Amino acid sequence: GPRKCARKTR
Amino acid sequence: RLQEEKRIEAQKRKERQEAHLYMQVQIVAEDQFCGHQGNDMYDEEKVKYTVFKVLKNSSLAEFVQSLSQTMGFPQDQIRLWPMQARSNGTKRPAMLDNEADGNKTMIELSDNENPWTIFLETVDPELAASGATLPKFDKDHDVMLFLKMYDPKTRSLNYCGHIYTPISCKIRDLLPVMCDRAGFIQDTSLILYEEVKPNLTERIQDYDVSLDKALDELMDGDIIVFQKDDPENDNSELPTAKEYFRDLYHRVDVIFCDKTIPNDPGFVVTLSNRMNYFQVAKTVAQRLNTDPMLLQFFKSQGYRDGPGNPLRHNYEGTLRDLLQFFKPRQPKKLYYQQLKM
Ligand SMILES: [Cl-]
Ligand SMILES: [Cl-]
Repeated sequence: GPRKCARKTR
Repeated sequence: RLQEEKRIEAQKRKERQEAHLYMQVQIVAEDQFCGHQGNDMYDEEKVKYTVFKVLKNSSLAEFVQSLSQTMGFPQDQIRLWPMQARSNGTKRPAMLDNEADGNKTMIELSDNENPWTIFLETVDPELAASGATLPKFDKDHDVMLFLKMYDPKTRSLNYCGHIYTPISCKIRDLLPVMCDRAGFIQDTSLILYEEVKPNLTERIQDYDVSLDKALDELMDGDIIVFQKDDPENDNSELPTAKEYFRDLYHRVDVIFCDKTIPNDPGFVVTLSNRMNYFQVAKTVAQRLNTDPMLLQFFKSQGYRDGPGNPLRHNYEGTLRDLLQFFKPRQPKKLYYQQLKM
């Protein structure tokens, strides 16, 4: 399905 | 009594010599997030934790158990969200994996971090009496968000708690809840943002999309900030969260001293680095109950202390520029004198 990210990358 | 002072100094050396076996664990409760005005959840300086001296190699299940007894909550009616320091200079609650992370030690769960800070989600003990419980959380399909309301009138942030919701959900479906929590009428016209990091506050444009798509890098502990979509906002000083977090990022405290008054200890003013002459003049004139047109300001000398060149009123610059020659330590001061009528 639709997932969340593992890691923020900004 | 002298023996008892030899037992006190002695036992405290064991604890000094055993401290390498122990880690601290700082628990923070949602009450702590209330009325916070800055980015993320709370101010590290003003926060109040429930600390725990805990064995580095102890198990999670043990802590969980202990906790439930110290604080006074059922073990199935509390969830732990370890605080994470991200790359991008934010600290948010992150998930933790009970199943796969079940048979590991504490210290390793902190990723060798110590102290280790953890968000404690518990059911309100008031609502808990009334048949309520802590909901299930499909790690894979649900997400935990946090809601913040911004009032342009008051120029303040008002915490509106967190929600669990499925990733697949549209943003349009979470508007009611936002309205409610903020205490607005249903079908109130809102404006939404993601608090991403300090200074960065992206507007959410399409509500009719899934949360997945709507927040760039969706994750648990993402923060939506919302407000009224009202004309009255134009009246205010900071209509958007976006602007708020800027004023906040660029907030800086400046002391102002009368040149004509030798050794004047003067007054602090809290200002924004991206102000122009006009905005700095107008601020200080309000603090002196005087027309800004009667204020002459003076630039920094750089090396020496004391007023420098007299600042013309067509100065095309910003305060950042005025302050640029103050070492980090150095307190930030600017000299002025009043003119005549
Ligand atoms: Cl203001
Ligand atoms: Cl004063």
